[PDB]
Amino acid sequence: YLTHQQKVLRLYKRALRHLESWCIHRDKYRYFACLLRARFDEHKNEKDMVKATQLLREAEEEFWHGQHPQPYIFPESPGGTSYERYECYKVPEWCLDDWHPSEKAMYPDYFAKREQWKKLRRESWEREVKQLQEETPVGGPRTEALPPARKQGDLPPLWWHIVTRPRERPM
Amino acid sequence: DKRFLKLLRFYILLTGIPVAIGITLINVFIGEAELAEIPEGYVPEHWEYFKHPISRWIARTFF
Amino acid sequence: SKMELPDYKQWKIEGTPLETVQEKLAARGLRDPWGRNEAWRYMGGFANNVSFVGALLKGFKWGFAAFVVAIGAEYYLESQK
Amino acid sequence: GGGAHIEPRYRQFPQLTRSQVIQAEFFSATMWFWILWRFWHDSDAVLGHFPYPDPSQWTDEELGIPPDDE
Amino acid sequence: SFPKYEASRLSSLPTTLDPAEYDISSETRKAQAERLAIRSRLKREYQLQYYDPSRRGVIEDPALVRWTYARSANIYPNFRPNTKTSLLGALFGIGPLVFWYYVFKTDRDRKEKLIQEGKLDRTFNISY
Amino acid sequence: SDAPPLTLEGIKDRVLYVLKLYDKIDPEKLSVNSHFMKDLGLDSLDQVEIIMAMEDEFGFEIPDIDAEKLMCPQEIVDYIADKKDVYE
Amino acid sequence: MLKYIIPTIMLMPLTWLSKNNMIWVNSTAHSLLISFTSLLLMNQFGDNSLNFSLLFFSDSLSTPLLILTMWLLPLMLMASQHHLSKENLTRKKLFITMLISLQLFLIMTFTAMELILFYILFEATLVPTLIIITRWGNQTERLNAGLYFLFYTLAGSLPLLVALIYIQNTVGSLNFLMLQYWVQPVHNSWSNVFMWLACMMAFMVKMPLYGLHLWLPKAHVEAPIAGSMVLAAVLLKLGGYGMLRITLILNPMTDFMAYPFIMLSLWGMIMTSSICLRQTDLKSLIAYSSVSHMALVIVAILIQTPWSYMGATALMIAHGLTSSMLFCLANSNYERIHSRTMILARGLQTLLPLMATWWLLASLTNLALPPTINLIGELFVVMSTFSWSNITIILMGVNMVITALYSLYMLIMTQRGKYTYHINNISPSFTRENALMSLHILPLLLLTLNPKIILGPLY
Amino acid sequence: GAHLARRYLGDASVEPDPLRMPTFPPDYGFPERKEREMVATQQEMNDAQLVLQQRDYCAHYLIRFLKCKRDSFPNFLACKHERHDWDYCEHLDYVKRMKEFERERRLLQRKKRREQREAD
Amino acid sequence: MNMFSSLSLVTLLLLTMPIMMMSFNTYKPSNYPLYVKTAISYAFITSMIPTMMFIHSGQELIISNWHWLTIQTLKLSLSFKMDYFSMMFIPVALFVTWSIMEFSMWYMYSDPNINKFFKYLLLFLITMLILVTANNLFQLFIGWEGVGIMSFLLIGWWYGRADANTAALQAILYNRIGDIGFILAMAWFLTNLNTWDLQQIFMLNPSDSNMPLIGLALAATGKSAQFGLHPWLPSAMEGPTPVSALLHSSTMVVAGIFLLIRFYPLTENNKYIQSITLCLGAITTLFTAMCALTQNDIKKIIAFSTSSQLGLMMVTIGINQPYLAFLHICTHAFFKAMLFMCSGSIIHSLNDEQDIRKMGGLFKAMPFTTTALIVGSLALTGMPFLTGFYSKDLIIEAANTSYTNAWALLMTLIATSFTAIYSTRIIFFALLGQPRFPTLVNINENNPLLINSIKRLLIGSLFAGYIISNNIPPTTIPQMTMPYYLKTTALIVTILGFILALEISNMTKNLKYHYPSNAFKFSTLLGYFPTIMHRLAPYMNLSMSQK
Ligand SMILES: C[C@H](CCC(=O)O)[C@H]1CC[C@H]2[C@@H]3[C@H](O)C[C@@H]4C[C@H](O)CC[C@]4(C)[C@H]3C[C@H](O)[C@]12C
Ligand SMILES: *C(=O)CCCCCCCCCCCCC
Repeated sequence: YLTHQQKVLRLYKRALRHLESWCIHRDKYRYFACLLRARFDEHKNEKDMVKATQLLREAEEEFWHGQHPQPYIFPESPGGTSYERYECYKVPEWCLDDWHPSEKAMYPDYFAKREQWKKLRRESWEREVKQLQEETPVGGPRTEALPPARKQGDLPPLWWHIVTRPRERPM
Repeated sequence: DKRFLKLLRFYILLTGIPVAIGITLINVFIGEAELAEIPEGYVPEHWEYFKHPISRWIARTFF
Repeated sequence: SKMELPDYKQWKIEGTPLETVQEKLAARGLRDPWGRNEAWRYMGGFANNVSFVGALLKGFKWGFAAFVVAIGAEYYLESQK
Repeated sequence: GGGAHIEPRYRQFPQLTRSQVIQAEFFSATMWFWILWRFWHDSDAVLGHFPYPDPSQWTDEELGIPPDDE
Repeated sequence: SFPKYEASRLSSLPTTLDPAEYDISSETRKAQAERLAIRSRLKREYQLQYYDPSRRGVIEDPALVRWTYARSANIYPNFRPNTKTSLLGALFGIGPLVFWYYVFKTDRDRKEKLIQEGKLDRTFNISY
Repeated sequence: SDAPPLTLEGIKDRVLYVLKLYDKIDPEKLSVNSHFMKDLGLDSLDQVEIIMAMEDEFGFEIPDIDAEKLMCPQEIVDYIADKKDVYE
Repeated sequence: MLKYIIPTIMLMPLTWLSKNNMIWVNSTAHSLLISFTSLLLMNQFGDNSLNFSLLFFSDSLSTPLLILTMWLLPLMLMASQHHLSKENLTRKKLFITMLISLQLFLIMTFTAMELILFYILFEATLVPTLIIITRWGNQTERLNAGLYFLFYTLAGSLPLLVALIYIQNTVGSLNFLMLQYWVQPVHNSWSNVFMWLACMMAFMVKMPLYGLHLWLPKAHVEAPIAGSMVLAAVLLKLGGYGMLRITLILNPMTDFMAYPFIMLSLWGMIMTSSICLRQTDLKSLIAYSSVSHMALVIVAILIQTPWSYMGATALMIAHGLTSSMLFCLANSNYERIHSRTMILARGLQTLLPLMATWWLLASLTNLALPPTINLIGELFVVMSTFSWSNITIILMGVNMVITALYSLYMLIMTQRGKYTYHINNISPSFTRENALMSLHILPLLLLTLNPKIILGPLY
Repeated sequence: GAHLARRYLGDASVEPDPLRMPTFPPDYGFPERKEREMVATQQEMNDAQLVLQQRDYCAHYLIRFLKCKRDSFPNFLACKHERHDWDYCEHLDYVKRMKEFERERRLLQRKKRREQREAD
Repeated sequence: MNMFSSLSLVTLLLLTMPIMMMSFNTYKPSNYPLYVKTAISYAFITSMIPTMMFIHSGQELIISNWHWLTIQTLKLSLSFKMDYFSMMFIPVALFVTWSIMEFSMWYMYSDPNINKFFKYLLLFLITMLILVTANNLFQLFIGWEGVGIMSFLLIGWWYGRADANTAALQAILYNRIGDIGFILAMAWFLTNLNTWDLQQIFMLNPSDSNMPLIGLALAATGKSAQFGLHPWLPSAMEGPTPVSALLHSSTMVVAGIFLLIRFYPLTENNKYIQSITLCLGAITTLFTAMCALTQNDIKKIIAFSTSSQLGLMMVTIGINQPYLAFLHICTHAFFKAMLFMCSGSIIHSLNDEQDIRKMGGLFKAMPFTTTALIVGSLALTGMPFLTGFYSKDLIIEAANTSYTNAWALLMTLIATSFTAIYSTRIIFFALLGQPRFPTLVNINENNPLLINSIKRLLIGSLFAGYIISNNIPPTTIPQMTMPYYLKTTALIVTILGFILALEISNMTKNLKYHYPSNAFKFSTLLGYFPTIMHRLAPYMNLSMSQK
């Protein structure tokens, strides 16, 4: 799915990066980038769906033998230098329970508020069940999108871990 | 996880420490025998063919 | 902390090759939409940079000046025995 | 961490200090110091230890080689 | 020019060259939507347990069990006199064994006679 | 690496200052919450270029799906603030 | 040898007469205590073994296996009590009693001076195991694997009974000491070829042998942790004991009958190692891994070289310590996720720091890291094959590689990874769990300090 | 390799085979060859603790190099001159090695002309 | 004597005392990271006292300080071989380690397990030193595995990163394969010979030692990352830079060649080993550079840049140069490890950026970093009188002036110029050109600790390599006589690499579109050896396992 219209973009941005690494130099990059965008603007006004459908086959058949021998990839993104390098240090939140008493005695204040954080993780849970049963089509929910809370004091269902998910840098 | 090493550390040392001390104390004052020839008519014990005291003693008591 | 951000018209293409793309773009009948975006890669204190020849010859002026003195000192320290 | 003794900039030359720049030239200048300060007295190393004779400049007599008739 | 890559077991095709996905008709729209809703329902069904404070344990995945269950295939399938795989499959497990039978045996038979005639070196050999 | 801190107030202009060098926008008309398509009279293809600049500006890739919807500077700030978990 | 038999028996009243809540402690305290006296059995002599009476005796080879068995009973109890806490009082005494008897048969087995008596105890040793595996099994899938144990009796025990009897009538006695002096040259005949199969096929299945191993992977998949430990730590080692002793009288016939056995292992080692990389279970992966190491021993015994026997002794020891620890280590996770699947839980180093230290520790010596005894024996045997045949190094090299490949994989798959998000009962390591592993790893290294105690009798 | 090139690309026989070299009689018209002495006898080489490859005719100079070196400790720039005595003496041997070859090279080349006319 | 031997053994035991303080006690936390470094600092001094005595006396001492085991007619001990290599290779390793020691005390400030980090850094050092000092194959084998295992954890420090898990096992897979020859060698010396003590092995002077040496050839194939078992060495650059600096640049990678040198008396007569080893380096020494001409990863490029140096070392042994090759070990380690640390400086100021194309404008924005980058490169490229040139000019002597294969000398110089080629491609992006890093500037290296680390490791290459030459006593007949071009062919082709790459580098400035080329990808994609042999071979072993 996703339509070919959006499929145009998926080569617009990606093709630049391989071109970007090829360009290397800054003045080259912008100039060559203008060369590529100029080619896009050759057919950007083309509104023929058959041709626009047919004006994408060669582009993908054209880019394959132009793809970078060692394409650049951003650090934090998949395959990058910092690709999950710190996942070994990130710690689950739910393990807070098994903390030894004496250990917990160091942070009396922080744990006090958590009990309220979990409090609305429990009391709000029940109505959160019904909160989806009016936006619940028969035959299984059509999509995985979720609604907000249509009242005050509650929160959108299915939220606990993401809100409590650890931070980017444990240390 | 830290506590476990408390027991492992101490318990081995509970009698581990005297073990070296007991050996060292004997070595300094009792030390080790020296090989001697067999005067005719002297047949030793079974445990009188060893040098180290603990090795010597272990023979007589147990083996 | 406060990180005073300077003026946004400082970045410009005048006198730098960024506009040379613009000059050649007239024959191409377009313009770079981000002309002022990457002016820093040649502005802000990066105008002059020693090339490959200069890199190897980094600081050799002082060593070169001191090198002649050192070699001569051998004659100074050897002529008198 | 002495209170952010370096204040980072945005699209700018680094906020460096002279002290770091000082010692850079010493060794960088001294880099060629040893290269040439020994080239003068180690001149052979970069320009051969001893000349290599060209073989064609030899003779039968020096090699004691009887000529064809001999 | 740009000779299209030969699809291989160890090289999946690029996503933007398969002719199937360029056109997305009902024959593809119908299938795509059904999987998402089916996948969504699983997420919804799993979403309750994941975000329910009550649970203290490990979800008993039904997919995992079957995957593990199918691995331990012992006698239930397969037929004894199925010539397609029994004869050839049995070879992969009894074929190479005999090959080693002669490999080592030949050397030892070869080796023994040399010792009986001294045609092999052992002068400084003890560990045996 | 000592400390590369991040602050929402400091980041505020980092997203907006990216727009301050655009050649298709009047800087003064632009606002913190201005929708790009309507308030700024821009297009998705034009919007693509702005999203890219953030990756060179800050150094972290952006998913194709979520890049599109970031039509508001606050949302772009939210994406940067929320992804790195910056709250102050 | 009575000084260890009766006190072993005395645990039975202690297991029974004791109070309600001191059932575990009392046996644990003395069981550990008895092993201390077990160390006395290391009074070997250079030329002669130790002959107490006509009913028991322990040579240099026997003792190290004896120490492991006695040393292993208390460790089996430690792991047991967690899963048995829910069981009613009477049954726990029942289960505990079987172990005491199981140790009793074992200690008497390896020390037996008369082969038939060894044969008798050999059969007895199985009975406690079957109850433990069956009565407190971990599954209810009714595999109907009886044919394998029926096959064992048909192709194993029962033939052995006749051959043992035949030898006594012909030679005139089955006392191993007598056999040392009345052993006769077994010339070549079809009858002897049949006699030879009677003396060895019985022990081959228990090792086990490649092809005949189908029971072991399914035996551990169901046996509880208490049952599993003795099986791989002791029961597998019974065959080598008898095979080493019994082979005293099969020469020269063994000079050619060994080849089909040797080829089964030489190639069997690689096959098992590869499949482990495909296995989908922590215990089953260990199962075939167990077959791997045991395959090396079979080759050592058959060739009967002075180095083979030395290396074989440690391989049984190190493997017994190794696998036993691995089961306990693997069964540590079972105490949380109640599963054998290896991929259900991952990245446990994020939540069980000291647990991973054992995992890395145990895995290191599993692949025969130097200078540990895991490698002293395994490396001892590899050299011996060279004199028997130079080509063998190819398979040993491949086996060590793959054995090094999967051993680290299991560690990699579980500890070195990302935590399972949904799992929410990864409690901190308990004192009992960590203590159990420590008792395993530590002595395993210590013996590396002094190798002269598990070098076998040839040393 | 001019010598490598000329041998095979040229006639192979003329050039003596480097491995079998020398291959012709020592007295092939070469009279009254003075012997090559050895200053350091078997005893001195043995006590010198030198690699056999490090031992040769010129090695009798090589002994002088280290003798100063051992006493030179801790400094190292005290025995420089003595080294050239052995190295230059080594330098002469390399030329000799080159000169030794030619007497084998000349005979093969000269002998070709003699045999060419013996059957032309 | 007594003083010489006694003070020598302190280093191995002294280095281990901090380790014994990690498993016991809790007296002083937060100070161990400095504790270890000072021990090496102290250890270096005790590693220099043997240096003085050894040079003056040349006292190669084999000390058997235990009776561990005894089989029939065998005996194993925890002995050490105090000889030339240990006395001369230990000081360098500590010197490099001492530099790296303080380098890591700063870079890894982001790791709560920094104390664990040092719990293993000191472990590897111990094993490596025991390896070189080992008098017997077994004890030598132990170190052969300790480096193998200590690498496993250090390679995979961040166990989360799939690259670490895959790469760490990739190397372990290869590292184990090399041991097959090692275990084979012990068997042969146990069957044909009867012991694993080098005293008996050399004295008996085996007459047919093809098989034992063949195992040695394999040993270095994977452990030192020679071609055929090379790919893992670059794979180590998926983890910490300091970890790569010592293990895979100066200490572990030297294992493969070391064994051949340690068996010099046997290796001489059999030329069958020499040819394949000579050819093995030949294929590798260029295959590394040939691949490295267009690679685009700062850390991996350095790995390849290191690979070629290692690949050539085999050729140096392949030409029967026992003690001359040894020098290349120490000489290369200094700067290359410094380059790792220098690459650390780049990555530091870059805030986790490593693409070579995302670097530039660092001549004055990174003054100190720029300072030592050229020396290592120039020393690496063979600048006269520098640490790397001595071996480069000396080593090429015999190979080009002694019996050698025709094709062996072919790739010998083709890649030699390539050695400098990537250096210019590196210093160009690294230092030449205006900055190309992301918009925000995180550049700051006013860190005194690192300057101490750079200071210590900047000096050695400039001067220490020069100093090391003087003291070492004669052991060979140097080939001081040779044709001038052969003596200067390195002095001729050396400048070509800089210029030829400079010819390649500068023409790419022009605003002209690019064109794909197969060879541009064959070398860039690592010759397809990893891209292929690390898919099917795992598939063969695993996909076929179930049947
Ligand atoms: C005996 C002494 C305890 C002194 C005390 O009461 O703190 C022990 C405990 C802590 C140890 C010290 C700490 O480990 C670190 C100290 C500072 C440097 O790291 C060098 C070693 C150093 C000097 C150590 C020397 C010695 O081992 C110490 C000093
Ligand atoms: C081969 O290894 C070197 C190639 C050059 C051969 C030299 C040919 C021209 C000069 C020959 C006469 C002078 C002697 C060097």
